Amino acid sequence: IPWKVPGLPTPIENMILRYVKAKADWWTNTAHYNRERIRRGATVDKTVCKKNLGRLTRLYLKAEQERQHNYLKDGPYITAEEAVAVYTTTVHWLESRRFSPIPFPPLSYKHDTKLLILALERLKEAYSVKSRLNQSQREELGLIEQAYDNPHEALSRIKRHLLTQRAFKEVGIEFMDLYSHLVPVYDVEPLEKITDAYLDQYLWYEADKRRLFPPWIKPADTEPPPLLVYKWCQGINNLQDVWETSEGECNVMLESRFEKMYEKIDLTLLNRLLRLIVDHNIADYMTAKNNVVINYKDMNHTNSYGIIRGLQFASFIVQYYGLVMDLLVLGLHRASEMAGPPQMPNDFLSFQDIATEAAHPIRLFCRYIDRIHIFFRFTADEARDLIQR
Amino acid sequence: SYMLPHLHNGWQVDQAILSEEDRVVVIRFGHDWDPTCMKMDEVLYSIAEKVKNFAVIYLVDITEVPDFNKMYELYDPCTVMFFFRNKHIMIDLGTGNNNKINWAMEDKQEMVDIIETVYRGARKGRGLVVSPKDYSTKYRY
Amino acid sequence: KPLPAPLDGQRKKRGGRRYRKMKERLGLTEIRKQANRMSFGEIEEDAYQE
Amino acid sequence: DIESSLKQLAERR
Amino acid sequence: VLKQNPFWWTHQRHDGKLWNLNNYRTDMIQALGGVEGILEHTLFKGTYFPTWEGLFWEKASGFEESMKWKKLTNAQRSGLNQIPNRRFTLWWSPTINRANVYVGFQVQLDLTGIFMHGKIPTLKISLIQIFRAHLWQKIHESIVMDLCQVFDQELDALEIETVQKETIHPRKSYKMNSSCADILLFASYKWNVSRPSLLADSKDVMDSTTTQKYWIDIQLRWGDYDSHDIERYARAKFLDYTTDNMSIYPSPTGVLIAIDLAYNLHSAYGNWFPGSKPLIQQAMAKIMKANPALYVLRERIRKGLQLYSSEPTEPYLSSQNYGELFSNQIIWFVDDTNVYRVTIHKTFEGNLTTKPINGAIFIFNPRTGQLFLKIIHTSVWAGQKRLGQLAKWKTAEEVAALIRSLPVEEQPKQIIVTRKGMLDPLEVHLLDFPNIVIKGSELQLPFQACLKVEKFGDLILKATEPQMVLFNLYDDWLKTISSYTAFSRLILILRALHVN
Amino acid sequence: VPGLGRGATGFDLNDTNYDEFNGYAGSLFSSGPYEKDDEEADAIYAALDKRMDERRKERREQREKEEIEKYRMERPKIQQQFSDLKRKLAEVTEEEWLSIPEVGDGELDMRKIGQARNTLMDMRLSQVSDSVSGQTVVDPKGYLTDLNSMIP
RNA sequence: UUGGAAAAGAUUAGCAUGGCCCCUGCGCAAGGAUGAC
RNA sequence: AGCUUUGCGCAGUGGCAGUAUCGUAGCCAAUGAGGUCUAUCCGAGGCGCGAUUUGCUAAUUGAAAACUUCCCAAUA
Repeated sequence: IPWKVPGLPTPIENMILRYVKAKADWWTNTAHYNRERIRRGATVDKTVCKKNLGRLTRLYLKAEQERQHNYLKDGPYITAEEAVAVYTTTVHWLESRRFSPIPFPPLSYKHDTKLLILALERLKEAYSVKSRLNQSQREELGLIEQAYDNPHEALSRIKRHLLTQRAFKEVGIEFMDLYSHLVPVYDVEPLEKITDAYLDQYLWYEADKRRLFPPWIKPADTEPPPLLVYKWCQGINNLQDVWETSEGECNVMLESRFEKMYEKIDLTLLNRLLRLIVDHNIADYMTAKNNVVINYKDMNHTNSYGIIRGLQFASFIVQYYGLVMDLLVLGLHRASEMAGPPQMPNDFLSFQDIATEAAHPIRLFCRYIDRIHIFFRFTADEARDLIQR
Repeated sequence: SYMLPHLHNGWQVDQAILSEEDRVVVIRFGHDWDPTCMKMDEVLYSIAEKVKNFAVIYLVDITEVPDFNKMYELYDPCTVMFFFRNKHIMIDLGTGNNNKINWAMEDKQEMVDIIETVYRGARKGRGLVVSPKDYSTKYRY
Repeated sequence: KPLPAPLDGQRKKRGGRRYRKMKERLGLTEIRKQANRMSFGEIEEDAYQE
Repeated sequence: DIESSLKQLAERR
Repeated sequence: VLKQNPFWWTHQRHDGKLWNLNNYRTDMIQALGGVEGILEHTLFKGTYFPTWEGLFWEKASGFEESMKWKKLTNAQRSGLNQIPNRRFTLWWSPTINRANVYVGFQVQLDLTGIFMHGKIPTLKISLIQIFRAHLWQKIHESIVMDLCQVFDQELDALEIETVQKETIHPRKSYKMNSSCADILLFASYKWNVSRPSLLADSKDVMDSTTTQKYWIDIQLRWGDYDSHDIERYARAKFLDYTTDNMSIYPSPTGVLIAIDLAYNLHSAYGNWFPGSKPLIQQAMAKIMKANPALYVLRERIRKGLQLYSSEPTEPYLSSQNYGELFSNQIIWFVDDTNVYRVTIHKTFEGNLTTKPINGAIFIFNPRTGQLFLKIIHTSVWAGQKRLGQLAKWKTAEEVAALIRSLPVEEQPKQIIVTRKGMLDPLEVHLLDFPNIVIKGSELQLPFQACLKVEKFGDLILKATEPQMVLFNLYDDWLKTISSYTAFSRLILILRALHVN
Repeated sequence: VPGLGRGATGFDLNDTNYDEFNGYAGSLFSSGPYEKDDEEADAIYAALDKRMDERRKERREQREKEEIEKYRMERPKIQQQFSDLKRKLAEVTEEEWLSIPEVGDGELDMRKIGQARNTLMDMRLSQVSDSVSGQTVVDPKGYLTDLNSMIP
């Protein structure tokens, strides 16, 4: 917030500005030192931890505001040609999969009541029985009870908000006090949160029905993470000659993550891509919800280049972005072979045929949430060619 | 800074202790040069406008008025002591004694809670107010 | 931003249709049973249900 | 008032 | 959400419980020494609770609500939150107050036998509050007086001349360094001084030693987990007091008793007088059963530890206790099950008439041949914006208020309720008036026949106002037939009315 | 007047004046009892000490002065920090030093290029998106109008 | 009638008062309708 | 002459009492605060503060829970 004292002497203003700059430098250095000590494992207290967390959150908010301002100044990082090529690839992938778009929720959806009840339950589970609840928390609980009282009216209000409310309120931002990797905690408005949760449940159900998310998208209810690791280990050895290095063959499993994948999500590209899958009105509503004014204490900044993880629709958005990224990385032919024919799709970490398993170096690939892992069994000639390249 | 007016004269400080009776009188015997007394003064300034309606905090310099450091034996660099209507209330910190705080309390909430508890104990007349804190340990981990 | 003085109530002399309505609506009487007992002999819930 | 005391404290530190 | 959930893998209600640690709890209970072994290190023995399965612990319910339904400051909230820590320390105090657990810092509680070998402020505060109002000296004096009275009740047959308590200082009932003699009872004869042995011993050995004056002493101890051996410690104390430098007892054949107040035990390993060892044993057993000061201390200790056994409930009135309700204790057979009086009448078309009827409650006293009907207007039960539990609570409150309207001299000593679940709200509403016992009556009497009467039923239908008008349940048997016969006749009449 | 008038009691040996090394501060010999013979003895002792301290005094002093000059490059006093501002700050006139209110009361268009780039990208994508096959659209006008077609 | 030793007032519940909404009797303003040989 | 309107204030009765009653002292406000009907129509409240104050009685805990002396001994 700018400090404007037009009634103050110019030398007084200069002295105040110099003192402010010195104090800001000292505070930044102290916060960096305290964060380093906390990450290393130094001995601190609750007051020191609280002060360091507050200073780090303020610094992160200022840095995010500066990054958003620079993104607006520098424009979209993604070039037009690259964006067009990515959109063409995604369109080709969707057409090959023949994914019917998920329409807007009809007036007489068969499972609308069930989805609304599930969303209300999933939102209520956060509000555990504590000593008390804030006024906003009390209003949220009251709105949840009212929705559980009149499901039809609540669904009508949700639909009206989805089709009309393209400009939401300010979403709060707080940072979880993780010692190593600080993470944000974004709280949406109560009615906005309810609408987002209903939209997310509907989109997840529609995607499951239409098979939008691919099998290699790892986090699912079918396989828990430890069982996912066990299945990956079991299927790695299931490939033909997965260990025979006698002929010089070498197998390389690359474990990588998409750095700043959540942060570097172009809102315009997200709107242009989600419209190919989600309903155009629903996609526009989700894209608009992705743009909000992040408010925290006396600091308020806008968002234009990063999807908010707090929104209930983040799961579908992040899944679609990860699917697009995987299609770019895995390639059209490899993804098609890994997902099998549309009529009889293949299971996870499985190829339609043994010949189709050795059709390319990429054999096994599990696109976790912002964490890739591809197992490549490069032949001797293929490894030599890749090394030469 | 140090907006709290330090009672330079020892007799002036004693009269100030006899001045207010319906609130809490806290005297900071720390010498203003040391950084620990600076942190104590900062903590007092944090609660300067909060506990004002229930307490009256004054600073003190043991070099200016030595009688307080020679009769009450306040040898700590910055010791916080209380006196309510000519009765030095004792805070049950658990540090062996209860005449002073002797610690640079950097938590404003802790100081506010201690002041409130001291006021409640003085109203109840308990010369040894049970401090709602585990001051016997460093309270850090 | 003043701080409320450390003062409490003086004494209790009223009750019933004058102060009982607030204690029945706002501070409504809970179950007060089947939620405060522990049954130190047996174990109702699981070992780590919490 | 407080200016003199502040200056005195500053001059010794 | 700003709360870190360790169960990020799967949900219990979506994937299912992935573990079952109940066997772990059972194994941890058994491997600690079983329930008895676990409680041995705890203060459950001192609570004198002989039911290791019936006792219930008040989880966060020791106070009213620990002032949670209030607007106290942060310091009061912190104190309330730290209050359970004091209770937890007190529960496991014997396992923690042992001199072999902490360093040697033996400190004895003022005017008490609690020798806290250490400095635990929570447990120290709990022990001080447990012994509030000078309990130790009073308990010792009460034990001495009870022993003297028990002896003097039949002292003449036991060859006792004169029993009088010596001049013992108040500080001689808590200082272990210097002891004295509690009872100085003469025997009027050359009482052969038996060998000083444990009362638990069944050996009848008496050395060639005789005297006239025989002394008896009593000591108070708060044994720890390791100091609970009352017999051996008492024998050692008696041996040390025999050759004590300052405990100058008058009779060298002066027995001494010990009380393990912490572990609820008593022993005596002194010179058991011929024929007095069974007397001392019986006196000690009767005291430990019903010692007044010890009972008060045990009650205070149970209250402090947030432990309270489930008190027995009023028994049901079976076919054998059917006539037991006609005694001088006034019984009002409350049966307001039919209070849900409404008219669900199928209208010709469109809907059904949803018109509630004016209800009522039934209060009749077969023990006195009375009948009082309190009618509940349909307006009170309609449009109040509440569920049926609020209506039941209102009915119970109305019953309690009608009981309060009746004089205390005419308050029903028993309140038989036909509704099973109405006993708890009845007790809660009128806990300030506990002179009425809410006894169960499983066999529900046909008291609803009043609602079908030509006069009573028509009045109940149209009684739009709450009326406490009385009536005579018996037609003429109140002044003509026996009260039990009157109740039988009323039951027969009601059964006939309900039959057809 | 002493502090006894307040009726208060207990519950230069200060801890600041004390230390582990060299014990407490101050001189055990009071500065009072001096004289002309004391002046002569002190002068002789100080002359002897200065003579016995001049072995490496010149080189040590020069090196220390050079080190202080070097440290002046990276060790600005808090006072020095605001010294330049405080020097010019005195130029504020009395009216300027009294009107200070209480604290209780061509050009670069950076966003222009970003907006242009975003518009171009959106136009290119829509041109690409115009080639889509079966992208659906639910008209908000119809849905909102037919929303009340099943209301109570 | 005679005679010897000598919590710094708290917890819990109802009842009326009290607060407002209705009426009544009282007192009266400005009026409103009427009887006046 | 009898009655009565806005009803007022007194006294009695009935009911309500956390959303409510009121000050509202901060602010707008008879010189219009507010809008899906009524939009050339309607015309006086709303945002935030704080409580629901006066007494009596029983009980309850405690050794004592309070209103002008007391435990004692052969008699009178």
